[PDB]
Amino acid sequence: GSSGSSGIPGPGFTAGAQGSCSLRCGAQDGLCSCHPTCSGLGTCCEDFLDYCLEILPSSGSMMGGKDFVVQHLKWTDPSGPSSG
Repeated sequence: GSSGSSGIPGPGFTAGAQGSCSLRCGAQDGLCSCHPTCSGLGTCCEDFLDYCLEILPSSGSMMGGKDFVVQHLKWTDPSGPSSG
């Protein structure tokens, strides 16, 4: 038997131009990320790969294998209207 509202507004930090992986290549940020998981998320830095283009773990090759194929199309049916 309650509803309330509640609210706790935080202040503004305001950092500015940031998000570099020069001496990182293993961190997570908001603007970007120097983590290899940034791939799954999508917060990789623009210079993350440039500076971390060889930080990822071993990338095996050949494991399974699967393919697909499909193609079909057809539709025919004339008509004949009339009037009176």
